[PDB]
Amino acid sequence: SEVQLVESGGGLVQPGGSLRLSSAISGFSISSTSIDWVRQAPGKGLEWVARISPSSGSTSYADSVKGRFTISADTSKNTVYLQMNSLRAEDTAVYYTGRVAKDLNSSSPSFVVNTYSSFGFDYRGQGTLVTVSSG
Amino acid sequence: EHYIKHPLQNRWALWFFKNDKSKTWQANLRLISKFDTVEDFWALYNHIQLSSNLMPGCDYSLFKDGIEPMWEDEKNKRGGRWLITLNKQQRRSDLDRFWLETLLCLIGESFDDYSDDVCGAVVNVRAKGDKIAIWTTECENREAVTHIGRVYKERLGLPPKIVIGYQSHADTATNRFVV
Ligand SMILES: C[n+]1cn([C@@H]2O[C@H](COP(=O)(O)OP(=O)(O)OP(=O)(O)O)[C@@H](O)[C@H]2O)c2cc(N)[nH]c(=O)c21
Repeated sequence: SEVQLVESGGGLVQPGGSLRLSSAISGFSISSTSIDWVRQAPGKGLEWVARISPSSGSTSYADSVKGRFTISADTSKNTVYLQMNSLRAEDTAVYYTGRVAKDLNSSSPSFVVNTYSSFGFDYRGQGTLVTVSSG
Repeated sequence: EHYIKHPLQNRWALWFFKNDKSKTWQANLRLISKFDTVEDFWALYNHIQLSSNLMPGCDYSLFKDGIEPMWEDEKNKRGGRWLITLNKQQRRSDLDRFWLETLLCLIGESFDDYSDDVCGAVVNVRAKGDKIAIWTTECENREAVTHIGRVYKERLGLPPKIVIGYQSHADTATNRFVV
C-alpha cells in the first residue's frame, strides 16, 4: 500500500475538556518503528509531545503533557492514539504523527525535534487542528 | 497519490564519483538522483550504500540543483570548502554520522540567511583518510564563511581542539579561515 498517516479527532474545546486523537497509518508497520506525536502552534517551534514503540509498549512524554496525555497503539489496525485530558489554551496546535528516520532513531525525540525539527521525520501526516478556547 | 510531502527550501541533486583511472575526473562523475522534499531525501539516503561501505576512491556530492560538484561551476569557482579530515579508525565511528549531519545542515538550511552561500557538500572515501567538506560560493565572504564554519563544527560535536580549515578551490587546484 501507499504510505499514509491520517490524523483525526481534533476540534474546538473549552479549557478542562478532553479529545482522543487517532492516526491511521498505512504502507509501513508501526510494530517495526517508534511513532511520535508532535504539535505546531502559531509563533512557536515544533514541539515533541509523546513517543510510542508499539512492539514493546514503551512510551515517553514531554514534561508539558505528562499525566494529562496518554499515547497508545493498536498494532492490528496499525493505528496510534493520543488521549488528551484537561486541555488548556497552551495545548492549541496542529497535532501530527511522524516516524523518525531509522538513521536518527538512537537520538532522543527531544534532540531530534530540537535539532532537525520537521527534517528528522521520513514520514509525517498533515495533522489535526486542536483549539482550546473560552473567549 | 494521497500522501502530501514536505517541500525542502531548495532543490537538490546527489552525485556519485567512481574511481576509474582510464577515465577523466569529469567522466567519472554521475548525477544519480534529484529531490526537493524531506520524504524523497530519506527515501534516497535509505536506498544507497552508506559512505563507510563505498569502494576506496569513490565520492558522494550533494549540491543545490543546477550547481555541478566541481571547481569550474560558476557558483564554485570563487568559493571554497570547510574540510573535515578523518583518520582510518573514524571510518567506522564517525564518517556516516558526520556525513548525514552535513546532509541535514544542507537540506535543513541550518546556517539561516548564510545557508544561501552553501553550494553543496562532498564526502571523499580514501585509504589515506576520509574527507567531508561543505562547499560555499565565495571565499571572500568572511561573515558567511565564519558563521557556517562555527555552526557546522557545533552540529558535528567536534572537540574545540580539533581545528577545521577553510581552503579556496583556487588554492586546492594549485587555510583562509579556521575554527
Ligand atoms: C574536486 N575535483 C577533483 N579533481 C581532480 O581529482 C584530483 C583529486 O582530487 P580529490 O578526489 O578531491 O582528492 P584526493 O583525496 O583523491 O587527492 P588529493 O589531491 O586531495 O591528495 C584533483 O587533483 C583533480 O585532478 C577535479 C578536477 C576538476 N577539473 N574539477 C574539480 O572540481 C575536481
